[PDB]
Amino acid sequence: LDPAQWRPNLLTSSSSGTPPPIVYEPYATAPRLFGRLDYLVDRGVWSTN
Amino acid sequence: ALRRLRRDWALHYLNNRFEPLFQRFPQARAYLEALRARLARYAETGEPLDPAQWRPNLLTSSSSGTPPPIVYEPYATAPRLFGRLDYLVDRGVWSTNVSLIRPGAVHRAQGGYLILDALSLKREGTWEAFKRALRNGQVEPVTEPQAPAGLEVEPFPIQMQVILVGTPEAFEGLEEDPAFSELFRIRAEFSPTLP
Amino acid sequence: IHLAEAVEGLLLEVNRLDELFRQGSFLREKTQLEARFKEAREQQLEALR
Amino acid sequence: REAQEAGFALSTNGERLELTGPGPVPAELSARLEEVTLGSLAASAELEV
Repeated sequence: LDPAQWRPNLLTSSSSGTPPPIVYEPYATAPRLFGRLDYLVDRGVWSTN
Repeated sequence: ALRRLRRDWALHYLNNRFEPLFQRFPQARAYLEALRARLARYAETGEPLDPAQWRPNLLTSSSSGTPPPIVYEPYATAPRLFGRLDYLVDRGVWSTNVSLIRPGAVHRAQGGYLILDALSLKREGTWEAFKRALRNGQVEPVTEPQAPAGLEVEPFPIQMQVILVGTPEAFEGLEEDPAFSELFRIRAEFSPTLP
Repeated sequence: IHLAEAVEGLLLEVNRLDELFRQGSFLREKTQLEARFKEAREQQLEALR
Repeated sequence: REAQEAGFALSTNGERLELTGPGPVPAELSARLEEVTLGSLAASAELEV
């Protein structure tokens, strides 16, 4: 069993609603907007989870 | 519950060791508490602990602050401005850590002056990234594009003041962007002739 | 430099973190927990018996 | 001295210590043993430094 395949990836914590989540992204790029899928290189093979 | 004890006991010990550290190091609350959490997780789950991934990486030092840190960077490229993320290859695996983060021109000009050549910024195409770093505090070591695992560098407040130097034509291609006039507002013009 | 030295000492303290898992107080607590859980399991065993 | 006042024999075994005596030790004595042992091994950390 590989644990790394079966953990819940926390994305962000909840707010009280005041102050509400205010995310300013002056650098509008795809990796910083939609998120990133980084990989691990095992013996020349790229793997993700 | 045995694992939970191998965690509560560790935290109860580490609080007494950590207290002088917080007393003398008030500005490093987050790093010290993160190291505490990492030690607790190591005690509980038994996961390996990497010494290189948890160490304060000195970027630059200060001696007397007189003269201030005067960093002249004529080759204003991204690795030499923002810094480098050099990696270690172990068994064909690209790995990085905090101790493998390298200083740039910005990282050693803090509390001082960063002198750049405007035409150098134009040639290398780092003017946009430099403008973003100056405005939003977005300084981050360049990551080369065949290493998938990088580091999420947090925005860093900029306490430097950048003094661009260049021929007037080298600024004709830069004053078009209104953000240049927003950022750089002191025009130290040298008269081409003296009386 | 003081921070680096303190962090190196803290990293070296993993050995004493391991040592406190065999401290007399720790061993006493572990034995008490084991005795309580075995008491519950023995109660269940006696019910089944 | 605290153990003698409470009526238990402190039997050192190294960097680990415990108390010999009739029945379990008092909670205050256990806390004192915990603090003294942790302080002694913190002094051991100062030894390493």
